[PDB]
Amino acid sequence: EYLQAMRNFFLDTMYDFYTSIFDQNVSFLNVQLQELDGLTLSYKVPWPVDIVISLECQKIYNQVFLLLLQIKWAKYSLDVLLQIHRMFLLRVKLMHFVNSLHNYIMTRILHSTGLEFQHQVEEAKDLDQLIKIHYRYLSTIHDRCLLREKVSFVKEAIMKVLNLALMFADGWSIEKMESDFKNCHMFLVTILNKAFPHLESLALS
Amino acid sequence: REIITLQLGQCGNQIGFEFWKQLCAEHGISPEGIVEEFATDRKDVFFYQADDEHYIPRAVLLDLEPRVIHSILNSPYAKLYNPENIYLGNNWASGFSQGEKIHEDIFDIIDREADGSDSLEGFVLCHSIAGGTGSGLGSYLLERLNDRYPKKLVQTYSVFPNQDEDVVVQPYNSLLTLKRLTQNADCVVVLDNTALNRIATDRLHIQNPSFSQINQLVSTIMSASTTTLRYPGYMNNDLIGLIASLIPTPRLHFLMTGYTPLTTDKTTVLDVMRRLLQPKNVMVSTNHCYIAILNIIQGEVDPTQVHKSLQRIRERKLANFIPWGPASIQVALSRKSPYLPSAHRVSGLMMANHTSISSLFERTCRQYDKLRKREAFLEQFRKEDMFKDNFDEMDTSREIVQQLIDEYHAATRPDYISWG
Amino acid sequence: REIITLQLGQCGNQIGFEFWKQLCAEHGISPEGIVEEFATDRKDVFFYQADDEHYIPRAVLLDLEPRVIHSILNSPYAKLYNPENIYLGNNWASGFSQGEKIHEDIFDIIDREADGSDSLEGFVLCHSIAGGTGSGLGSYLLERLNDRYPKKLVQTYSVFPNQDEDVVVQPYNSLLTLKRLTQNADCVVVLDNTALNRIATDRLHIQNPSFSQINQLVSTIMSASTTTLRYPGYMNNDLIGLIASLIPTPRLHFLMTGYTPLTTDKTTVLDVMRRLLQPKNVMVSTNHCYIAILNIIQGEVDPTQVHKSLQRIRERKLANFIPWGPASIQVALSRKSPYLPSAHRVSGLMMANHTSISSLFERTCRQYDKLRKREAFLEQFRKEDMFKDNFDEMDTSREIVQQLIDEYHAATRPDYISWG
Repeated sequence: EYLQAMRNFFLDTMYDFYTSIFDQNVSFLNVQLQELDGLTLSYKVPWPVDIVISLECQKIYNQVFLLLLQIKWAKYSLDVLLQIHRMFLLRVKLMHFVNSLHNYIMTRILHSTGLEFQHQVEEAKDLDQLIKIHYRYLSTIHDRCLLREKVSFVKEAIMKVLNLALMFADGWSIEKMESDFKNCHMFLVTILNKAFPHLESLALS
Repeated sequence: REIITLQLGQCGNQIGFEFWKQLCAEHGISPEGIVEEFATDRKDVFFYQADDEHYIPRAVLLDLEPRVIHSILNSPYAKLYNPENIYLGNNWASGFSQGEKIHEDIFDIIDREADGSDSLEGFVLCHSIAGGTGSGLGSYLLERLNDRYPKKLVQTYSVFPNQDEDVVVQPYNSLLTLKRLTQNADCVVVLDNTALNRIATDRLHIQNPSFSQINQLVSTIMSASTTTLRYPGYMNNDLIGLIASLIPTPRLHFLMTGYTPLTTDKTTVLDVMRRLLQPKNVMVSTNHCYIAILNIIQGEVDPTQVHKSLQRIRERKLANFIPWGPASIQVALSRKSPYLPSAHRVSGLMMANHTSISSLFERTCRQYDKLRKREAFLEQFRKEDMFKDNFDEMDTSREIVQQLIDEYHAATRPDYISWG
Repeated sequence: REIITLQLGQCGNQIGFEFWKQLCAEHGISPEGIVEEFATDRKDVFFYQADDEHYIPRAVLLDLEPRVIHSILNSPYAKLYNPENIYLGNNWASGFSQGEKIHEDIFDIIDREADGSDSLEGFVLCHSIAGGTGSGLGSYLLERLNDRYPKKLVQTYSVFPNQDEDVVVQPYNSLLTLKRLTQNADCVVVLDNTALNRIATDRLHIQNPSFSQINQLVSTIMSASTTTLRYPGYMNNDLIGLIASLIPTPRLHFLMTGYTPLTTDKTTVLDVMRRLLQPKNVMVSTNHCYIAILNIIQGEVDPTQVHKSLQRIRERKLANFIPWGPASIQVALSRKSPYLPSAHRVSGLMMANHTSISSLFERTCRQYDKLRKREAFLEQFRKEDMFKDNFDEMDTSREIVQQLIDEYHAATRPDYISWG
């Protein structure tokens, strides 16, 4: 139940938590939770649960929570509407991709491993192997989500394609966005072809 | 986020009452509102947390010359809702003129229900085009929602009048209301009388009581589309983020709605996706192809099958789309509701934008033009005369839907730097 | 690969319906299409993998002035197929003129079924020559398939009108359709009314209801010829590679078809090969010899007997052929179908090109010429006049079949650097 709540706090209430951030005091947002990069926050973990839950645990989840907030940030900024026609193309050239990225982050990483890990810890009968499967879940999400290395040629592309949505949201000139976009898209698909062994599922998108 | 159903039209009030009894059976609640002993999950999308854990549904009942409220009054659903939300013709113009004079108190009703909710994000409409009382009053309500709330959503779950050429006044009303739905509504889920009636004649053995089973079909469709909002998943559970992926083309916001069980009385996700892309399983009626596809699968699902199904669906070229961007078919997962009284919990839904609906729209673009040339079916009603002296609003609606047709055909092209 | 049956003619529609109920009994399927609990093997040669494991048969029904569709309508085989594939005279020329005006929508039907399949390789025809509605419309359909699809196969399982000299208009129609089958079809499996009728009178005690047992015989022949395609073996399971060995002479593509059980109610492969080369077991009606022979044996077979049988068959000179190449008798093995409702699972088939069929063709080459000299049996129909004013198309067909006769007689020679 703590594991379900932990993936509920890092990665309902979170969209309210971010619509506060959309336009600050970060302890106010903690109380709002209790009912593009940067920023840290902590919450206390009780001791008999904190001896089977790691400390490196919190860091690894805080990284992907910031990533999910950036994903929803670009998805919300890129919808700003409810030559004059040209702006429309710079929606869908962008609106799909940060969304297709959302198909790879959610299902392929945060839904397969996240669902199997909760099932794995329920069947453990020993105290050591529950910690070991937790650490091997942390390492395999450290490999699936790229936090390690080659993250100055891959993760910066992921950041800057969300930055393009911010630049379109301000602009609501247009022709100077797609030249950057196709360039970083070509770099991304030439790197993510097989060069961890599951990144080809986004290179076809 | 939280959306409030505005029911209008005779079939609109029927699907509203059917939707509330469907949600009463779906959730673990009494017909007074009290929590049961078999019901934490969220019950805050359509229900206010009232007094004794009374999950009172937030709704607006609008009509003219009341008929169905008597059936509400002698039922236990006058003890579930109505703390005061129930408000008491045959043409678009008569309904427009009748809604003009009482716009103040119906806008006060909208303000009262907006103050009643805790997080207003959109106004969802359970409406029937040319239902009688719904025509005209619904379009004027859409104009009022567009003028007063540009910052909120307008969602329209609606059926559109197609009889395959019955009533000779409904193409004018449907084309005018369609122009109002393009300019004054934010998303339209389109349904048809012939498509639902044909599938009802296929899966059952009826032909005359079409309304009572169309109520069941539309209620199941609406519950399936709001399943991920009512019961917590973790993808795009606000209405804004959910419809954000659903509309690829900003003027073409009419969405296909399929449903893999036509009757709910094993299967893999590959087979129901192959089923679900076929138009025979869709309840919606040359080069036609989608622009962007999304499907939602809820049931006893294995997620690696969602992987392999998406792989094989996009590679075998059954997702048919030639866009001006990269816009594609999308998978989405949902949790099936705990304590459904329904069995066979595997169910699928698709929300996709297809250009083939333009052809159905072209039938309406034929019909009004045909009925403008014969000139015995505009009927020369005086309310239509005081609505517009030149009768150029119908020509404006025809121009808007002609732009819509050209925008569908331009979205088939890899260029949208030019539409007609 | 995958082939789609185009049934045309009265007996053609009869053998099509008989073939589909034969395949329904053969496979473990319901008369709705649902998989059974006694049915991995391949079911993709004639059946699309539709919605609920519904193996829907891919078929085209064509005729004129419908008769048999009523028998389809009051049966459970209007619930197995027909999602919309059923399309609704007495002479070749009337059928040709009737097919000329509606060539567009029947070509649209062919395009729709070609888009329905997943791997188009050939169009198989279940047809009857001079069946009434089949004559003329079938030849025009063959011309359309040759013009529109030169890259795909045209297979014709057909019976040919022989009454041993009944109807006085059928030799003209059969000779014209035979010329169309030479120029516009890729392979012809020839059957005869007298051969099937004589074997039916031999193995049974009937003479008047010939049609209903000819349906059974042709269905068993067609199922035996497609057994290795429907049920996976590992030799030449595409139609192209299977018929590649079957045709030795590129103009002589008429194949003998024998079947060692005449009635299906122990034996070695040597004995059924000695049986199978005899023309009395073949359902097809001077120096005559084969050009190339192939036989397919399916049952409880020992493969070393296939060895010793092939050795003794070719050495004892019962495979009779004088070719201009080395073309020979060929053995082939197949797996008998799991869950046949039929008992006595040992069955044999032969597909060989023999010059003796030329003599039967010569009878038609007599008959038209005889009926051209008496001149009371061309009948002077006006549709024949508007088909061709000079009536030289019949002379062209006679020239083509005369070249066919000379090519059979040149293929008997060790030289095919000269035919007449």
